[PDB]
This record gives sequence, structure tokens and C-alpha cells, in this order.
Amino acid sequence: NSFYVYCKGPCQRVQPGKLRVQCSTCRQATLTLTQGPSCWDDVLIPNRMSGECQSPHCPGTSAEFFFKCGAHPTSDKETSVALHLIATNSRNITCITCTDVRSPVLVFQCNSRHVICLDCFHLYCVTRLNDRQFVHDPQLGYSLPCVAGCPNSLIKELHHFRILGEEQYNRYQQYGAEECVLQMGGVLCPRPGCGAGLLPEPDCRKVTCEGGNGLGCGFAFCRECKEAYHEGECSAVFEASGTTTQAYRVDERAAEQARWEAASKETIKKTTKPCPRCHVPVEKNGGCMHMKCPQPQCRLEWCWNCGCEWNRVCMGDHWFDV
Amino acid sequence: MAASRRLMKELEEIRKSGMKNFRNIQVDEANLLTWQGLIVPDNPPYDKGAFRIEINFPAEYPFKPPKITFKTKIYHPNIDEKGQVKLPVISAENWKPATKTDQVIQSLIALVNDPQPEHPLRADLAEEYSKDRKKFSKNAEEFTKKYGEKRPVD
Amino acid sequence: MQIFVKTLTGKTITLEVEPSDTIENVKAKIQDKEGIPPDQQRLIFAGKQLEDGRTLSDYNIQKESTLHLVLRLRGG
Amino acid sequence: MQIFVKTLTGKTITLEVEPSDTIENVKAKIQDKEGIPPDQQRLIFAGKQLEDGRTLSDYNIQKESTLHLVLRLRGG
Ligand SMILES: [Zn+2]
Ligand SMILES: [Zn+2]
Ligand SMILES: [Zn+2]
Ligand SMILES: [Zn+2]
Ligand SMILES: [Zn+2]
Ligand SMILES: [Zn+2]
Ligand SMILES: [Zn+2]
Ligand SMILES: [Zn+2]
Repeated sequence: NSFYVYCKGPCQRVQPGKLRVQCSTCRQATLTLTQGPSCWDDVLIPNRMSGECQSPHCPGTSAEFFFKCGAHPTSDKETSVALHLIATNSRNITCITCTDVRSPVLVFQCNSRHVICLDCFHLYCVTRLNDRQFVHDPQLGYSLPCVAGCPNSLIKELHHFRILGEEQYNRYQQYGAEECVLQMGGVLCPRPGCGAGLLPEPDCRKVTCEGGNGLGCGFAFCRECKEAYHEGECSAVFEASGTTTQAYRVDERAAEQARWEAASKETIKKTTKPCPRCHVPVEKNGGCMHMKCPQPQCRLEWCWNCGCEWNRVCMGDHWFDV
Repeated sequence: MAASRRLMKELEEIRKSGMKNFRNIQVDEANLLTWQGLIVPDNPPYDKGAFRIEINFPAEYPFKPPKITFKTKIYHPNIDEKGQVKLPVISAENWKPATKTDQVIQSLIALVNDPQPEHPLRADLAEEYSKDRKKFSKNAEEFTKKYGEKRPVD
Repeated sequence: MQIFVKTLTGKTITLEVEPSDTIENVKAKIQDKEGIPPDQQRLIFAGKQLEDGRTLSDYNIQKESTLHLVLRLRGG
Repeated sequence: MQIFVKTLTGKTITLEVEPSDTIENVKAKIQDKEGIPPDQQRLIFAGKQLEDGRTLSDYNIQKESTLHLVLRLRGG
């Protein structure tokens, strides 16, 4: 399945995802798409794919995409988390950590494109999580880059860490929320189990966990050292040693073998397929699995991966190529 | 489990292909994580003796790298008294997932054969190796025959 | 028992341990919450270094006690 | 659906609430659970403040979704 989703209720794991589109304002399934799209970059952004809304008191041209869980049946307030990076391992690429072919595979947003078996991705986040070695951005958040050695290649999705789970992601939320405060400009308070973000005067060294019912609760701590409050000073600090620039060591050979498009190039015949009804070669141009079988005689809509005639299940399950 | 998938492919490769300097690879059947090996120095003054190493690959592998612990006293200013060589490639702050262990041994043995006092641990040995090249040679002659293991037969 | 631990640049914490428990255990616990390698943790107490094998009972530490954690920033 | 109202200081509340239930309902329920009124309690969800008329529908929140609770302070 091209679309995978995370389903709370009662799946708790990466399911198939049934892609549907609706109107922006009225929000029904009465939409006329101009084009029926190429990639997750269409579907993830609000107000990209636009067309014509059918049911007639509704002039909102732009549409809204939503993903549902493709295993057991659902109702409308179900909206599952769309996993846009992770597709099935159709081309059969190895993991860059481990010479193993497993399905499906994560694809990081990096330039040469690096992919991975699933169980490593649990290991990669948590070893970074235990050690604290993520990359925190102001706008995006507290995420990891590409694993091989790729600059400017962060995953743009907090909800992908829900594959790690309600235990780990909540811990990720605590460590992430702490990670923002140093970059914003604060310190975590040193009382055991309090963590009060408090703002005293500049001049006053003695700051106290003060509040009442919540927050403040009996601890006067020194500003520089964070001890019980005193007049003079504490002992001296340790020498610092700057790293500053760090050439991240990448493996040449394994990075070749961990490429999503090639690595070794198994899928070669994926360009022209014999259509059943007509019996003619037709070329697949770009993203769309949905291909029109482009003959004066024929005129027929058929799916590339399936082969049979284009229906809403083939629309929903795997609309576009991954 | 994961490291066992990792390392049995590597252990078959490194024993079959053979690192030549690195010899006497004592690896356990059940205990895959501990690898012991006898490195053979070729440059003076370490080729007078021979040094054993025990690389302890941890539970989380290969996300965290192992610690190459020597079970040998060696007269060399990177490595300390107990058994902790200082290696740039085995680092936490700088690490790649796709690291070959023989690549670390290529890092290690070149480090053993060519002494770095630019990034050492011990102060007087790094002081001595930078300042008095003869005396560090002379002490390493006396040290390594006394402490280090014998030269092999092949 | 409740103990405070101190760092180089300000941030003091606590950690739940006993007299019996091990410093390699406690560095694992501080590695759990704080986010530092046991390789890069230098615990000092009363002008003395805390060993990974050695324990809080040997060094003799009670509740309401501070551990001076010096940081390794060149881990190499 | 279970929500984790994770406050700033440590402790977090578990509450059985729908998308249909509002913040004014949850301020009643958190007042039931802990014992703090609607006027003191301030709900926020990742920056944006939660208001009394708006709901878990408008702010768009699911089961296992972490809200924050900030407390107003009366009389200095
Ligand atoms: Zn589901
Ligand atoms: Zn409409
Ligand atoms: Zn893998
Ligand atoms: Zn990459
Ligand atoms: Zn407090
Ligand atoms: Zn003090
Ligand atoms: Zn045809
Ligand atoms: Zn089909």
C-alpha cells in the first residue's frame, strides 16, 4: 500500500491508508478534481489541489485531503495520521545501518535519498533520545536529520514519532518541550519534581519556586549555582572545548546501497505496460498510477500497479506512485 | 539479536579475508559481542612485542560503538594505564551507523603503529614522545618485551 | 533517597537512588533523564572521584546530598 | 477518549472527554479532579491558548494528546 497511516482505535500500528478528498467549506465527497494528484506534497499542504465543488450551494474551489485507516471500517470523525515518507519497499532497497531487506521502509527527506528498515528506526530515535542527539529547529521542531550524512534533511513531521509509541513520544514531548526553553531563553528549575519556569528581577539572585497551589512550592534557589541560598560564591567551572565544525563521516559504499531509487536498480520494467483492453503499450508519465489508455478506439482508465479498470479502491488505496 | 545479525556477516568476512597484522581472533559462539584479538605492531618500537585487544560491543549496536579495551600494558601515550586507547573514530558526538569494525581496526592499528601525541591522553608520555624520541624508544624497548605479549610464528 | 546532582552550566537535578545502588546504575538513570553518556560523566564528591564499580555506601552519601558532575565535552 | 493535561510543574491529569465536550466542561471536570476553578485555570495547547467557547473540536485534539494547564494567581 502506498498510503500508510497511524490509527488510534484500536490498531496502534502502521496500517494502510484510504485516501479521500473533500470540499473545504461544506466538507463532503462531492468534488471535481482538475488533476488527481502526483505526490504527498500535494496532499499534505492545505489548499494545493483545487477543482470544482459539486453540491450546488458551495463556491469553495479548494479541497481538503484526509486519510483513514484501511483495515476495519470507520466513521467520519476518524482521521488517521498520514505517513508521507514511509512507503512499501517495492524497489527492494536495503537498510543503511543493516544489510537487510524489510518492508515497508522509511524514506528520509534528503538529497541523494536514504531509506531504512522499520526496526532500526525505533533504535535510531531512542538511542538519539537516550543520549539527547536531535537537531532542534525554531520553526519545525526537535527532529532528526538523515542518518548517513545529509545536511538540511530533517523529517517535517512530529506525528511520525508516534511509530515509537505513546511511551516514547510522550517522553519525546517532555524532552522536546524542555529543548525549546533553552533556545527560547530559560532554565529548568532544580527542585525534585517541580520544573518551574519563573521570571524574577535581574538584580535578585535568590529566586524561589513560588506560586501557591500549582508551580510554587518551597524552594529558594540561587540563580548562578542553583543551591540553597547563600551570600557568597561557589567553586570554579570546568574548561570548555569547542567542536565548532564537524565533518560528518559518511560511508561511501553503504550510502550507494542505501538509495531508494537505485542502490542496485531492480525495478527496470516500469515504463510501458501492455493494457488488457486494446492490447497496446502505453507509457507511464510521472507520478500517476492512474493512467488513461490513450487510444481513439479504446479510451479507458486503468491503474498501473493493478492493471484492472480505474475504481475508487484503486484511487483510495494507491492513487499515486511512491 | 540486531548486532548478531550485523556481526556474523562481518566475522565471516574478516576471518576469511584476514587482516594479517590483526591475528588470533578469539570470538565466542554464544557471546558474539566480545571480540578478542592479538594485534601485531610492525613499526618500531612496538613490533618488539605484541598487544592483545578485547573489543566489547554493547547491547545497542551499531548505534553506539564498542569500547576497544586492551588487556595488555603498552608503552604508548594515547593509551592509558588500565586499558583505554583514545580513538577518534570510536566517538559518540561523531559517529556513523555504517561503520565497519575492520575500518575501526584500520583506525586502531595505524594509531598503534603511528603514535599520536597531538590528541593523546597521558601527559608525560605525550611530553616524552614529542620531546625525547630516543628515550620513548628506549623505554618502549624495555617496557614492551617485559609487559607485552610474544611475537607470533605464522 | 533524594539527592541533587549538579552540572557545569547551571542545571541541577535530582535522582532516585539508594545507599546500596551503583554509580554505573545512577549514571544510567541520569542518562535516562538528563541525556548524557556514562562515558562522559565525571561524578565528584568531597574532593573525590566516584567510580563506576564503587558505590554510594563506600563513599558514604546520605539523602539531601549533592553530586558534582563534571562533563566530558571532548569524549575522545 | 483519554487526554493528558500535562501541567508545567510535573503532575499530569488523565480525563475522559470527547471532542464534543468543551473547555468549560473540562474546567468543571479538572475542578472535580484536582479542585481548581474555571477562572484560575488556563489551558494552552502548544502555544495557542484554549478558550472557554472553543473546544477540542476547534483546536482539534485526539486521544493521547498533551494539553498544558497554567494557573492564574489571585491576590499577588
Ligand atoms: Zn485503524
Ligand atoms: Zn463544497
Ligand atoms: Zn536496518
Ligand atoms: Zn541522506
Ligand atoms: Zn514548584
Ligand atoms: Zn553555593
Ligand atoms: Zn488499453
Ligand atoms: Zn486495484
